[PDB]
This record gives sequence, C-alpha cells and structure tokens, in this order.
Amino acid sequence: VGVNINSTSTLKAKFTNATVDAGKVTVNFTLENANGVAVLGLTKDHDLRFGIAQLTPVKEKVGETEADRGYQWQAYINAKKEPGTVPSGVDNLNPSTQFQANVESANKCDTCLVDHGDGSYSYTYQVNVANVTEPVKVTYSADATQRATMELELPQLAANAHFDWQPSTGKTEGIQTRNVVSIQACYTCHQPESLALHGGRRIDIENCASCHTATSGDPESGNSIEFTYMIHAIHKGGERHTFDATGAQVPAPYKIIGYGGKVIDYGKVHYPQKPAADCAACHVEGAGAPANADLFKADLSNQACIGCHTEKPSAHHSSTDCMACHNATKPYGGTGSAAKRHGDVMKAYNDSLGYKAKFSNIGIKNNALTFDVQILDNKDQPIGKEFISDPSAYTKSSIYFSWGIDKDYPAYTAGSRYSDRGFALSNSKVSTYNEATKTFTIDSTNSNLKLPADLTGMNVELYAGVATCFNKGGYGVEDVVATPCSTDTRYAYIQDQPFRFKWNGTDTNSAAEKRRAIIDTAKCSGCHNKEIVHYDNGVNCQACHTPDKGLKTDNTYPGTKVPTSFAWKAHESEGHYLKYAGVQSGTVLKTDCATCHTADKSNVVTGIALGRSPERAWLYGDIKNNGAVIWVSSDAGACLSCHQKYLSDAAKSHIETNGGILNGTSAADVQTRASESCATCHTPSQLMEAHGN
Ligand code: HEC
Ligand code: HEC
Ligand code: HEC
Ligand code: HEC
Ligand code: HEC
Ligand code: HEC
Ligand code: HEC
Ligand code: HEC
Ligand code: HEC
Ligand code: HEC
Ligand SMILES: [Ca+2]
Ligand SMILES: [Ca+2]
Repeated sequence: VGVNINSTSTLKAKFTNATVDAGKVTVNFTLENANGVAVLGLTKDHDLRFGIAQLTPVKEKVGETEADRGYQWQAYINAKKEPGTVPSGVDNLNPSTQFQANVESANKCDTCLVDHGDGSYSYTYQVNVANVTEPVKVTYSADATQRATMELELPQLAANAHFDWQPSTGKTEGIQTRNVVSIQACYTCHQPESLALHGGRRIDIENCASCHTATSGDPESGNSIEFTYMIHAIHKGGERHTFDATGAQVPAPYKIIGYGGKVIDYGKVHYPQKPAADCAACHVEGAGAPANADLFKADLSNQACIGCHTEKPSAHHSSTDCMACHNATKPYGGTGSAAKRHGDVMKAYNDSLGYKAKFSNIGIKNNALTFDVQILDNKDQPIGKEFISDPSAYTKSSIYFSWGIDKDYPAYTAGSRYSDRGFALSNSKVSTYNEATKTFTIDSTNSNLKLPADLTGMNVELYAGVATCFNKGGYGVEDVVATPCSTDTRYAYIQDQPFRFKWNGTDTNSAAEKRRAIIDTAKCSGCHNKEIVHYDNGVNCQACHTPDKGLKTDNTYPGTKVPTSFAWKAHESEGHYLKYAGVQSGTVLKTDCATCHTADKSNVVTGIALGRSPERAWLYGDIKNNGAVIWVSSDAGACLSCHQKYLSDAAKSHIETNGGILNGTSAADVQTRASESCATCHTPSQLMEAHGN
C-alpha cells in the first residue's frame, strides 16, 4: 500500500493546507517517493523540524520620516544569543548580543505530529503565533502572508518544504510574496552540494529566507546574517572594502564565527564575474522568473547596498541612508539609483557585445601576409584609432593570424608563435591607419612571421584581440559612451567570432574545417560573465596557449617549471577547485568535467573524448631533472595537466604500457614512439565515474 520512510531512497514533502486557531498553527502535508507512492512511518523522533514566519510590511523611521522597507520575513521562533567562543588574533569582528531565528524540533512534543497512515501527516506547532513579544516581537496579522517551513534529515536524503498562505482567506495564489531569486541561477556557479548548507539538511531558498531574517545576526562576529545582506557580503568576497575617518580604503571582510570559534572568512572568496556589478547573475528576470524578481530595483533597502559596499562606500560619504540619495524617483544631485549607476558599469561591456572586426583585402604581398581591418561599433560604424586600447605595454590590441585551426593551432616555434603571428594596430612597423576610411592596413614584412610554404588547403583564422575605450560613471556623468583612450578611461574587449576560411589563393568564401568539440564556452561565460582574464574577445585562448607552448617558472612546483597550455591554465586555476581553496565549499570542482567540457543531450561528456588528436605533442617539465624540457603524447599530456605532480611509478607504467610517451626529446620523437589506445578503456563515461560523478 506504501513504502517505509526508513527504506525509501527518494522523498518529496508537500504542504496541502494550514490553519490558525487563536495562535495555534496546524499544517497538513504529504510524503511521497519519485514514483508518487505514499511514504509511511514518519515520527517525531526523526530529525524533523518546523518553522513559522510572517511576511510583515516594515516601515523604518530614519530621522524625522518613515521609509518603506517592503515586506520582511519575521520568524515567530527567535532566541537571544550572547557571544560564545571568540577566537583571538582575528580582525574585523565585533562580538555582541544578537537574535537568531530558529525552527522547532518535533521531538519536543509527544502529541504534535500525527501519522494518518495513508502518506499524509498533520503537525500542530508548539509556538503560539498570536502574541510573540520576546525576545523578538512579531505582530500577527491574518491578512499578512505566513510561511510554514519543514526540514527533514534521513540516513539517505534530506528534504525541505514550504507553504505560503493568507490566513484570513486561505489563498495560496494572488497574495503578497517575496519570491526574488531561484536556486537555478545559483546552480550556474554552484555544485548543488555546495549549497546544501549546515548539516547538508537545508536545501531550498524559501527555507533560507525563513530563518535568515532582518533581525538576525552572528553574536561572535556582530555581523547580520539576514539573507540579502549575507549573500551579498559573501559574494563581494575579498573585494569588500570600506573607508576610515582619514579616507583611506581598508579591507572589510565579512566573517562568520561558528562552532568552537571556527572562522569562515569570506575575504577569501573570489567572485568569478567580470565585471562584478551584473546583478542579473542572481536576480534573473523574464519568463518563468520569480514573481518578485524585480525587487532589487524597488529601492526599499539600505542593508542590501551595505551588504556589498558597507556604510562608508567612499571617502566622501557621511550619511548611511542609501535610499535617500540613490533612487529613481528623486535622485541626489550628481548621482543616481543603483540600477543606473551599476548600469553605467555594465554599459561598456553591453555595448562591446555588438562590437566586431571587418577584414578585407586579405592576400600576399612579396611573400608577406597583408590585410585590411576595421573595428565596428554596435551601429556597424568604424571607430577611430583613438578608441583602440593598449591595456599594457606587453598587451596590445592586435590581430592574430592562425593556421591548422582544426587541429591544435600553429606550433610554438620560431616564426609560428603567438608573438610571431600577431600584429598590433598601434605598431607602425606592421600597421598603417587610413583616417579617411578608419581602416588599418597590416603588413607582415617587418615582423618575425614565418608563413608556411603553401597555405593552400589550410584552415586559417584572423583573430581580433582588440579592446575599445569607454568612460566611467561618476559625479555628474549622465551617459557612459565610447571615449578616446586616456588615463581616466577603461577598456573592454570586442565580442565577435574569429574570421575563418580555407585558403585557396583567390577568395575567403570557402569554409574552414571545424576543430573537435572540447569545451562549451557558454559554461565559461556562465561563471565569468563578460571577460575572463585577458584578450577576452570571446573564448579563443587556444590560439596562443598551445600544447607545445614554452614552459613557465613556478617555484612552488616540483622542478620549478610549469606548462602554459590552454588545458593547463583551466585545469590548474585555483578557483576551479574549491576544495582546499576559498572557503572550501566545493562550489567549483574540476573533478566534474562537465563543468567546462562539452556534453550531449544524453549528458555524455563528448568534450573529453580521447584520441581525437594523435599528432599532438605536449610540452612539460621533468619534475625530477629540475623541470627539464620533456615531451608527452596526446592523451597522456591531457591527463598530466592535473596528474603530473602526484604521479606514481605504477601510473607511469600504465601510460607507457598502453602507448604513452613521457620522456620525448622532441615532438617528432614522440609521434615516432607514440601509439596510444587510451580511448578503449578511458571513455568519457568511465572518466566521469573515475572522478566521482
Ligand atoms: C534556521 C533553521 C536556518 C536555516 C533554515 C538556514 N540558516 Fe544558515 N544560519 C542560521 C544561523 C542561526 C546561522 C549563524 C551561525 C553562527 O555561527 O553564528 C547561520 C549561518 C549561515 C552561514 C554562515 C556560515 C556558516 O555557518 O557556515 C551561511 C553561509 C548560511 N547560514 C547559509 C544558509 C543557506 C544557503 C540556507 C538555505 C539552504 C540557510 N543558511 C538556511 C540559521 C539558518
Ligand atoms: C547572488 C550572489 C546575488 C547577487 C549577484 C546580487 N544579489 Fe541581491 N539578493 C540576493 C539574495 C539571496 C537576496 C534575498 C532574496 C530574498 O528572498 O530575500 C537579494 C536581495 C536583494 C534586494 C532586496 C532587499 C530588500 O528589499 O530587502 C536588493 C535591493 C538587492 N538584492 C540588490 C542587489 C543589486 C543592486 C545587485 C547588483 C549589484 C545584487 N543585488 C546582486 C543575491 C544576490
Ligand atoms: C553586490 C552584489 C552589490 C550590491 C548588493 C550592491 N552593489 Fe553597487 N557595486 C557593486 C560592484 C561590484 C560595483 C563596481 C565597483 C566595484 O566595487 O568594483 C558597484 C558599484 C556601485 C556604484 C558606482 C558605479 C560605478 O560606476 O563604479 C554605485 C553608485 C553603487 N554601486 C550603488 C549601489 C547601491 C545604491 C546599492 C543598493 C541598492 C548597491 N550598489 C548594491 C556591487 C554591489
Ligand atoms: C547623499 C548624501 C548620499 C548618501 C546618503 C549615499 N550616497 Fe552614495 N554617492 C552619493 C554621491 C553624490 C556619489 C558620487 C556620484 C556617483 O554616482 O559616484 C555617490 C557614490 C557612491 C558610490 C561609488 C563611489 C565610488 O565608486 O568611488 C557608491 C558605491 C555608493 N555611493 C554607495 C552608497 C551606499 C552603500 C550608501 C549607504 C551607506 C550611500 N551610497 C549613501 C550620494 C550619497
Ligand atoms: C563555474 C563553475 C566556472 C566555470 C564554468 C568556469 N570558471 Fe573559470 N573560474 C571560476 C572561479 C570561481 C574562478 C576564481 C576567480 C578569481 O578571481 O580567482 C575562476 C578563475 C579562472 C581563471 C583565473 C582568473 C584570473 O586570474 O583573473 C581563468 C584563467 C579561468 N577561470 C578560465 C576559465 C575558462 C577558460 C573557462 C571555460 C572553459 C572557465 N574558467 C569556466 C569559475 C568558473
Ligand atoms: C595571445 C594574444 C593570448 C591569448 C589569446 C590568451 N593568452 Fe593567456 N597569456 C598569454 C601569454 C603570452 C601569457 C604569459 C605567459 C603564460 O603563458 O603564462 C599569458 C598568461 C595567462 C595566464 C597567467 C597570467 C595571468 O594573467 O593570470 C592565464 C591564467 C591565462 N593566460 C589564461 C588565458 C585565458 C583563459 C585565455 C582566454 C580568455 C587566454 N589566456 C588567452 C597569451 C595569450
Ligand atoms: C557565480 C557568479 C555564483 C553565483 C551565480 C552564485 N554564487 Fe554563491 N559563491 C560563488 C563563489 C565563487 C563562492 C566561494 C566558494 C568558496 O568555496 O570559496 C560562493 C559562495 C557561496 C556561499 C558560501 C558557502 C559556504 O560558506 O560553504 C553561499 C551560502 C552562496 N555562495 C550562496 C549563493 C546563492 C544563494 C546563490 C543564488 C542567489 C549564489 N550563491 C549564486 C559564486 C556564485
Ligand atoms: C574548466 C575549468 C575545465 C574543467 C572542469 C575540466 N576541463 Fe578539461 N579542458 C579545459 C580546457 C579549457 C581545455 C583545452 C581546450 C582547448 O581548446 O584546447 C581542456 C582540455 C582537456 C582535454 C583535451 C581534449 C582534446 O584534446 O580533445 C581533455 C581530455 C580533458 N581536458 C580532460 C578533462 C577531465 C578528465 C576533466 C575532469 C577531471 C576535465 N577535463 C575538467 C577545461 C576544463
Ligand atoms: C584536472 C581537471 C584533471 C584532469 C585533466 C584529469 N584528472 Fe584524473 N583526477 C583529478 C583529481 C583532482 C583526482 C582525485 C580525485 C579525488 O576524489 O581525490 C583524480 C583522480 C583520478 C582517478 C581515480 C584515482 C583513484 O585513486 O581512484 C583516475 C582513474 C583518473 N583520475 C584518471 C584520469 C585520466 C585517465 C585522465 C586523462 C584522460 C585524467 N584523470 C585527467 C584531476 C584530473
Ligand atoms: C584498459 C586496459 C585501460 C587502458 C587501455 C588505459 N587505461 Fe588508464 N586506467 C585503467 C584502469 C583500470 C585504471 C585504475 C587502476 C590502475 O591500474 O591505475 C587506470 C588508471 C589511470 C590513471 C590514474 C593513475 C592515478 O590516478 O594514479 C591514469 C592517469 C591513466 N590511467 C592514464 C592512461 C592513459 C594516458 C592511457 C592511454 C595511453 C590509458 N590510461 C589507457 C584502464 C586503462
Ligand atoms: Ca556563531
Ligand atoms: Ca560545505
């Protein structure tokens, strides 16, 4: 007739209805598995807890007036907490008495929970919601929306459930809500486990909001743990700063002190988004978005701003009433609302999404490469050289010519390096600017380019690693627009696809051969947003960062020599493996190859398919012979982008027994002795399972 709770591998809790009788709350809910079969045997002695809160309209008296704060969750269960253990030698703390909302455990009431034997249950709260005054007062209103929450922790799973309803009417639809964000936006950056918080027993956003209330804080740090403030502060991370009385910028890390005085220092957090002002990463709007998704522009909260900017966001700030000056209805002189000012930041990047390069007159003059190039805005109009950016003296807006782009791009040797195939628009030796057409003419004559003997049949590419200058928002600045580069401007890379074709000697109309699918760049962009690190015209890093690219010195690494390949840069990046980095939440784990690599509709990681480029030879350093230049076969070198440092003898023999090379003197040497059969066993599916997926 049903299935026992202590045996079921899946569980779904659903509230059906709720009732309030003179402060007495009774909720009704059902338990079911994935198939929908009733789950029986839930007792009070299971890790079963319940919360109850009101969505209360809040006004705040700020001086001689009241400001609307919208609706805030107020739990009926709160406790007053004096600070427990506070660690010493830890800065940025201010221990003080704080309130904390809580749930009530069912095991405290012998007659509160009823099993109906059919998969449905009824729970009567131990708290009376009619007159809660201490330690935190909640003025009950039957017209106000109430939220019941339940959390359940079993051996095999943890479950949450919530229920919003209006007591006066019994409506669950068409009532005041505070549905702002969705867990799906969080999952764009977060491993689901990294958001299974506390015991791993708290999963749903609605549960978070029910307990992380505006009146709650951490006693041992003195920090607010209000849902909005906390999440903002956390993600501002190491970029959270403030200004003292002298007007100097000082770090303001958000720290939470917990059990035994342990320190979670969110100053260690590095938010991956560039720029970091795009609210939409969490505040998603559109079809299927939460009802109140536009609350981040309602301008009803100062705490919300303070979460990221603190109370002194500049040397010139003195008042803390953020909404008095930063709003849309009646802004302060010289400034604007958050939406507008944050909008100013985004403007340059949003514009650059419509910026592209137009190539023309491609050919050969005196056995040298030549071509014309224009840089277009989002009106399809050319921009002057004054707007073209040179970010540094070593990083310049340049055009990069590539060949063998369907394989692994040109080899890193004299004449075919990124620096040999690149041409800066500001370098008069190779670049000439026509002012009447706003067009650059490039000639490879005065360079170190070693063009292949015959380009016929080759899949070539012209890549525009180009950025454009824009002004910044600020006092009295109404609009952010393209601005000739200066000491006060900022740059943003243009965003287009590299121009690719098959060389025939006559035209650029013949399509080029496609390279294998390796990574899904939309995944890259999901976490990083507009740009990643440098040369951020899309994700075309593999044009410079080749498998045979020169070794780099890293004194913290065995042999003091590390590769510089694209795969290495991504596989080795600290933020891609947050197990012992950051706050160790495992938010990003490189072990999950589907984080970056291409996967089909059936969730098969096709991007890590082996043996698709047998002719490839990687460049590594021998961790024994002081980072001595060695050469590694195709599939092995892909594995050694993570496995090199702690590599065992048996593992080495495993490579070699199966056709692998780990001691080449050259690439040709490798191709001679290489005969890999790795794709027979190490398949995409078994590689995922081997890494814990
Ligand atoms: C009440 C039953 C809560 C629920 C539901 C959620 N949180 Fe929680 N959280 C709660 C308290 C009382 C505290 C203070 C702990 C302290 O040391 O003072 C916290 C703390 C956090 C933190 C800080 C770091 C940490 O404790 O590890 C975070 C990041 C946090 N809470 C997140 C969080 C999330 C995402 C929740 C929904 C899944 C959530 N909390 C629910 C109380 C309660
Ligand atoms: C994910 C890391 C977020 C980023 C990026 C931004 N916000 Fe946010 N915001 C986040 C959460 C979890 C919440 C609470 C949702 C809830 O159910 O309560 C919020 C809420 C806000 C609010 C509303 C505050 C209130 O009315 O009480 C505002 C005004 C707000 N956030 C502003 C804001 C802005 C301007 C952002 C871009 C700079 C931004 N947020 C980013 C999580 C995240
Ligand atoms: C974290 C998700 C934030 C929230 C919440 C708020 N702001 Fe913000 N702001 C954030 C970033 C990453 C930046 C870019 C500057 C930086 O610190 O890196 C900003 C910037 C501003 C600015 C200046 C705009 C500019 O051109 O630099 C203003 C005036 C501003 N922010 C105001 C503001 C207000 C009023 C907020 C509450 C509604 C608010 N911010 C929240 C990150 C975050
Ligand atoms: C009127 C007295 C204001 C109050 C109250 C707050 N802000 Fe402000 N802010 C104000 C002006 C005139 C300016 C300069 C114009 C501009 O848009 O930059 C600012 C600027 C900021 C900034 C950006 C500063 C910088 O990037 O160097 C931020 C991040 C900011 N304001 C945030 C902020 C917060 C969090 C506030 C509440 C504590 C707040 N402002 C109040 C005017 C006024
Ligand atoms: C979320 C699961 C991510 C995906 C998908 C990608 N990256 Fe990432 N990356 C992420 C984080 C949290 C960080 C740390 C940010 C920091 O400032 O330290 C990073 C970091 C990088 C870096 C270094 C950035 C820097 O030094 O400024 C690089 C070069 C990088 N990531 C590359 C990269 C590429 C090419 C990706 C697509 C295959 C990609 N990342 C995806 C989180 C996430
Ligand atoms: C040629 C114009 C390049 C493009 C396109 C990309 N990178 Fe790069 N990068 C290049 C050089 C010559 C160097 C210095 C030596 C080295 O190989 O390390 C770098 C450096 C990096 C680094 C480390 C240094 C740093 O700034 O953090 C990283 C993490 C890196 N490169 C990653 C990276 C990514 C993600 C790219 C696509 C957006 C990318 N590079 C493109 C040359 C070139
Ligand atoms: C990419 C831009 C992210 C988005 C979208 C969200 N989060 Fe995030 N979060 C991100 C990083 C890089 C980190 C640091 C992780 C580390 O281990 O260093 C975090 C951290 C958190 C935490 C703290 C977890 C812990 O202390 O154990 C929480 C509670 C958290 N993030 C919550 C959260 C929510 C609710 C989001 C949706 C509104 C969300 N994050 C989105 C990066 C990103
Ligand atoms: C994002 C941080 C990644 C994670 C997570 C994983 N990989 Fe990756 N890998 C990444 C990049 C940017 C590249 C190079 C892309 C390019 O254009 O050259 C790679 C490369 C590989 C390859 C080579 C595939 C081929 O040549 O056809 C393999 C086989 C590979 N990576 C394996 C792999 C595994 C097993 C992972 C889980 C442990 C994994 N990758 C995660 C970026 C990222
Ligand atoms: C960085 C993204 C990696 C790439 C590329 C490859 N591997 Fe990996 N692997 C990586 C880590 C951090 C770990 C440890 C896992 C853990 O939970 O601690 C592993 C582990 C394995 C294992 C299992 C080892 C064990 O003792 O059980 C296997 C069998 C394995 N890796 C194989 C493998 C192969 C064949 C790869 C090239 C195709 C490869 N990995 C790439 C990180 C990374
Ligand atoms: C079937 C006979 C396989 C062939 C062909 C290849 N691999 Fe393998 N690999 C296989 C198993 C059953 C295991 C785990 C047990 C073991 O004997 O190691 C592995 C392990 C690896 C590892 C992980 C080593 C470690 O984490 O210490 C790596 C890095 C690895 N294998 C690489 C590799 C390469 C490059 C291959 C093609 C030349 C290859 N393997 C083939 C099964 C089989
Ligand atoms: Ca605490
Ligand atoms: Ca965790």
